[PDB]
Amino acid sequence: NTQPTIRKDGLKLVGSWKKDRATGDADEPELRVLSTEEILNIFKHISVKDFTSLGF
Amino acid sequence: MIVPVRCFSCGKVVGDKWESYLNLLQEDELDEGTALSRLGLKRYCCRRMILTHVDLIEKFLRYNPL
Amino acid sequence: NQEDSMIMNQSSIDRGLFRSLFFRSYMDQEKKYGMSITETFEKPQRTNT
Amino acid sequence: LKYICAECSSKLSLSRTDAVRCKDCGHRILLKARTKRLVQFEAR
Ligand SMILES: [Zn+2]
Ligand SMILES: [Zn+2]
Repeated sequence: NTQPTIRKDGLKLVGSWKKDRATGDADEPELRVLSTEEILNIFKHISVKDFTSLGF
Repeated sequence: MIVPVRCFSCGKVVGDKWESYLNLLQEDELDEGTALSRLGLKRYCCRRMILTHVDLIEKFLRYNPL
Repeated sequence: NQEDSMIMNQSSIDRGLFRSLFFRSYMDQEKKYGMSITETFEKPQRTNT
Repeated sequence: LKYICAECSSKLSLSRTDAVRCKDCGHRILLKARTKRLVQFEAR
């Protein structure tokens, strides 16, 4: 999968999935608000050694 | 390419005898003549196919499928 | 049968006499001009081509 | 339920611009997964 670029606005986090997997360039990114629950879920899955690497 | 059914000449049910013919010719080492005769094919019309059929399907099936 | 013609049993044909398979194939692939301005393999819409 | 290649017949199920080569093996065959539809043939 492709990690979208993350931009900041007020108290929300948005991501730009450019995604370009069409034969044509298809410049059409998706601006989707990262729902906090999915961020919490993905954080729950981080390896313990990552914390040490990530300074946690 | 299995034994056909329904002799082109007559149409009698043929093919159900295939296993019997194969084994009979094998463990009893009789000639085809008596083999087909006891098989019960008096007319030669049926006789031709069982006489001159090649079951290619064996050579087919040797391939690992998929 | 006059003049080298012949007659064959409809019923025999029915039962399988002289039946035949028949195979045709087709060839196709993409094309390149760059700077890959290439074609595609997809159902074109009415208002496309 | 979209693509199968030779002798490692696992469901490839690739979609588009997605590394045509088989995941499992280095084959490049990819048979096209005969339809789930139904057909009519005549006994004759
Ligand atoms: Zn017969
Ligand atoms: Zn493979």
